[PDB]
Amino acid sequence: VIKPDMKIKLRMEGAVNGHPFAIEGVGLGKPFEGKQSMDLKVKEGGPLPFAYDILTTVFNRVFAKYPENIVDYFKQSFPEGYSWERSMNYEDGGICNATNDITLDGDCYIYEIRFRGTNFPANGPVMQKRTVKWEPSTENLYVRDGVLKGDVVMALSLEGGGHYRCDFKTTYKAKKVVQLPDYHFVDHHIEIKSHDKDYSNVNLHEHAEAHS
Amino acid sequence: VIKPDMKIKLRMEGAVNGHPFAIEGVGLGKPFEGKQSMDLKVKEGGPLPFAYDILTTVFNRVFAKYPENIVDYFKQSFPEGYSWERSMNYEDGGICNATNDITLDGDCYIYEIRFRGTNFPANGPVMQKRTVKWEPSTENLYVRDGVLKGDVVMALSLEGGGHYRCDFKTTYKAKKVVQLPDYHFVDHHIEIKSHDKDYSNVNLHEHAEAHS
Repeated sequence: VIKPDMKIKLRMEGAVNGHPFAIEGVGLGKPFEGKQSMDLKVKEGGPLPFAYDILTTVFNRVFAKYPENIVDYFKQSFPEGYSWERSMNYEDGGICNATNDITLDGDCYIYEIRFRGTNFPANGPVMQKRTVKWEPSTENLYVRDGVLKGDVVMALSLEGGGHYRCDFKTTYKAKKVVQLPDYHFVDHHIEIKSHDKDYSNVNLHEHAEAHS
Repeated sequence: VIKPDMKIKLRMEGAVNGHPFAIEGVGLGKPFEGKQSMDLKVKEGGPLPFAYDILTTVFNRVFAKYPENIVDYFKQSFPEGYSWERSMNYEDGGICNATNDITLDGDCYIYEIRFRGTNFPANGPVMQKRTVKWEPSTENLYVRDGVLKGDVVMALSLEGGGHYRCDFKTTYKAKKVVQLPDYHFVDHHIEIKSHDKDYSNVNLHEHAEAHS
């Protein structure tokens, strides 16, 4: 079912520290090349009063270059698809949780996303848009209880150097039964290439490769 | 000061779940190639009644292949050296803590190591030597408060497949003032190549490369 050039459509609904918001987005990528890009416009809750960066990792590992010798959990799950659930555990106590349900409408991936975050201090980097980018990461994927877990060490670089540590725990549930892979890694680079003054419109990229 | 072929000597003193023990070791490696190996004999507390694997990551990132474009925190710190301190946070509640003070006696690294672990359940993988190996990892190193932090997602593979998650947090303190590097990664493979029946004698390897 997977095609070399696939499309993306997505709505996210959420709220951070009590501020509700909604974001929709459109994009494209190459599942076999692990690269993807998308435009995202804030449709409600604009202007967002928190660092947009906390959102970007939520905006589909079908977009990761898997090699011949490693089992592709995600590409196997289609056309029915898969969901995932992720805790995001920033070191200043702030906590984000998010789910995405992913279905395939022909040649276009549809993401359904609920997002919610809280307990971010008012002086903190998230509440004062002092975050710059996500450093690159290496996700560690392993099987548990017949689903696939992905934990990863994440860091936001901040204004003035320095870094803001966040701990990711993801669980991926294929809707149908697919073949399960051994412990492996997925390299990530995630970038906001372009964006308008208050992040209403945002151009987001992520490049990703699997290995062992 | 660093030489292409350097030697290693080490004593570890510790105790896990109340069982005291002592281990000494001798070895060699190539600091610029990131590879190293050592023989380790249990000198006290034999036979150990817990998975030896919890120890191996404690048995010197001077042994990591750093490239030209990345600042080598560790190789800079010599001949005076550096210490490090690490929490090790196994998901079944068991907790290991360890420090190593590293000095250079001519052409031979000397490790001074205190080790201590507790709260491992009796039915658990550590207490029933059901651990097999450490999966490979990618350490994420970043500067904080003028020292160097290294956090990494770690997993033990178990008997019957499955994996046993542990969270590493390390702090590295150069004894003298050295130049500090940007956020980067260090790939690790760590293996027990050979060992006798009850791990009194153990041949330990680790291969490691830095990048960005």
